[PDB]
Amino acid sequence: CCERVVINISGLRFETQLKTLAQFPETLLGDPKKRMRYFDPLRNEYFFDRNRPSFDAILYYYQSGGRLRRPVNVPLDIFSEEIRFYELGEEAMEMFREDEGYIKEEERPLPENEFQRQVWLLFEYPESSGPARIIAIVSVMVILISIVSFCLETLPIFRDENEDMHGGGVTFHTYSQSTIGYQQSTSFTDPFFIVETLCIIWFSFEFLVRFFACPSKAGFFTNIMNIIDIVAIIPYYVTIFLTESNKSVLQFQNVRRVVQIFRIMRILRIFKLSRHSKGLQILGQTLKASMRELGLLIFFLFIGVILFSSAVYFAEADERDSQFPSIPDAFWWAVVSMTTVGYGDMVPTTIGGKIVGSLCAIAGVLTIALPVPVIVSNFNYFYHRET
Amino acid sequence: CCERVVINISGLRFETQLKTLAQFPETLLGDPKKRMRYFDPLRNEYFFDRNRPSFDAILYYYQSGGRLRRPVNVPLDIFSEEIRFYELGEEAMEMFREDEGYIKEEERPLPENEFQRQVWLLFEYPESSGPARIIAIVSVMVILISIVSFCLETLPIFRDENEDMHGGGVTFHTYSQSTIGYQQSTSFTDPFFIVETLCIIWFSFEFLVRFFACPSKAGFFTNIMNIIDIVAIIPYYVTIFLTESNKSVLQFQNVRRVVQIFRIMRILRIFKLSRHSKGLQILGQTLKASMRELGLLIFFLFIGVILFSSAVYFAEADERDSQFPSIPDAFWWAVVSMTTVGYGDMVPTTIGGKIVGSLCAIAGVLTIALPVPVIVSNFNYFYHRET
Repeated sequence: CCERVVINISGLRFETQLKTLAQFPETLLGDPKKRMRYFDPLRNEYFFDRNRPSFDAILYYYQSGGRLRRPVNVPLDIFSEEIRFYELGEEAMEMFREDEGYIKEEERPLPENEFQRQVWLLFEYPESSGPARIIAIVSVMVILISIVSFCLETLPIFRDENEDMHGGGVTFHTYSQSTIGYQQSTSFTDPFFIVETLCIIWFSFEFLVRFFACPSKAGFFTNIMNIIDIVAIIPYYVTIFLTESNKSVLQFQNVRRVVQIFRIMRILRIFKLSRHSKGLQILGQTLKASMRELGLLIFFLFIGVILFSSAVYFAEADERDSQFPSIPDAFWWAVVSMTTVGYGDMVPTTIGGKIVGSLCAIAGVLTIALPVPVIVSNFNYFYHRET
Repeated sequence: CCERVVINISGLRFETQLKTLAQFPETLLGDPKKRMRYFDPLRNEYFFDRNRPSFDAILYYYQSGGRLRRPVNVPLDIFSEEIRFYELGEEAMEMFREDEGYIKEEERPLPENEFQRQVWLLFEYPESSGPARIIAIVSVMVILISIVSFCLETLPIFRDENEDMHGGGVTFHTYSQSTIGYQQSTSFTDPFFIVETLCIIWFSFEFLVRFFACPSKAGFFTNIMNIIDIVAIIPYYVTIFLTESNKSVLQFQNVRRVVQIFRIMRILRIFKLSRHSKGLQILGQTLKASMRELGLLIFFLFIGVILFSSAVYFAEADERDSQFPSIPDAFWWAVVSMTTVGYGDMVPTTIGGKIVGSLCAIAGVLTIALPVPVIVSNFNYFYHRET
């Protein structure tokens, strides 16, 4: 109880009470059978020829009762080899790394089929083999092929080479060539409509095979990089069900631009690269670690837009020739001028509207730049977090 | 082994076993004949009246077995004079500076001719003499003279004062005055064609003399600042061989704009200043230390371009009067608006196309600024790395 224990770490003395070290009986300093081999009987002390600045954090682990932390001048490779010597446990080591942030609990469980397991690693880890890389090399090239095929449909070398090459009317079958961007047929004479179709065969045979061989079946749809897989393949099928099921009149009066919405939503197939790029996931995590502080930006900009769109609207009010007809006209202008893009479509003209307009140039710097280095410090942190 | 050795560094006492210090027998603490003169027999210790915080890193060099590192509070001038006292070797000093980054292995071997050596330093080091500066003073001025001569060819005080001063047709001899920018002749009445020719005589007599006096002959073309030398002088010769060898008809149908490509590639003669500016090489190294992290920028922008070019194309779709004819038209617009240059050539007009268009102004800040301070921290690091 009152017995004081002198621990000598390479010439540095650390006297402690015996009931402090005996608080933790399974460590090297808590078990008397373990620390028996370090006792110097001529000096009545425990001599450890070990690192010197590491032990003040090891000593205060016992005094505070379990609160250890790394000293500022002791690196992570030196100090982690001291926790393993002093035997502070597998339990107080995990509390140490989480404070540190060296928290990598990734353990890929296989599907357990032993070929359902074996084929799973062929489609989850490119690093297992040469051909494991090849699928990743394929599927990265796959997405690009769809994109160029998607973008070229819009080109007026080819959308002017449509079924309505002159553009006079609108047919129910020409709705696909003008608002779905390809001509669906069992003959499939549309070349892009083939090339569009080819990639979807790859994506499902990625996905469905990845669905049947997943270990976790229920939490499959909480993983975000599986959601993008699903949203990719759908407007393909929405294209076909409009063609296959519908043999009727007056469908455009129900939903026609709703179809044109879907022709956009194809565009988020580009996010499928997230499974392959390490760097794109770091953006995916930086935003995941900034969803409140990003909201500082938008809300500070929403303040900035309204305050100056109005204030320029009334200094540009008394014109018959004003470039600013309303205030939600001037929401376009403010974001052209707080973000300092600056177009020239509409610019203030009056003497007051310039004085208002010039404050808004400064204030957009003072609105973007407040929560930007909040973000970029996270991104820099999440980038090198692999090291 | 069991024996303990007390080392006293200006009143601070470090105790270590004798078999720890005897692990490294050629140092001052490992050789008993060297440390004999520091022994205090009345206290049974080795007394060193030396720096106090330096020795904890010197002591842990012996305990860890060769892992030394500088303490955070001990400067580089103080701590490097302690490694020389404690005699940790020429071998563990080099491992120290590389961790430190004080790695300057530059040793210019001469060409060994003793005048082939001596003239080599006249064209590799401006600091050997006054005239050694003068060649650098000349050649820096040389490059500028070529550039002004290159730019003034394009001027419509002079390209409108061409052989086709009215511009009616195209001759085989007037192709040089209109697509090579000078009139080649043995008379050489074109003044620029002289001035162009004059600089190339300097560049080769730089380069070829630098080629014959190089010590390293095989690795001459791995050094990047020799490649720029080569690519400079070539379209000069491509000009002449087109004039000298060709006496025939119908050569423009084979390659004519390929000649016009070459008239550009003259422009990278400006990189020849890299041999002279210290600062331009720091750019050359910062990019050399960022070729993956720069690829974070382009790939994050390539994502940003495609996503918003499409999303504005469909919100600006249902106009007959739309400024956005296709999506690869709108790649031009996105980079005008993610980089916040902002031109006015084409701007969205619809209510949806502005709401799409205004997100892309914010998101270009959130795409450039993520890997920019990655780069600029390197450039700041490589700038002061000379100190």
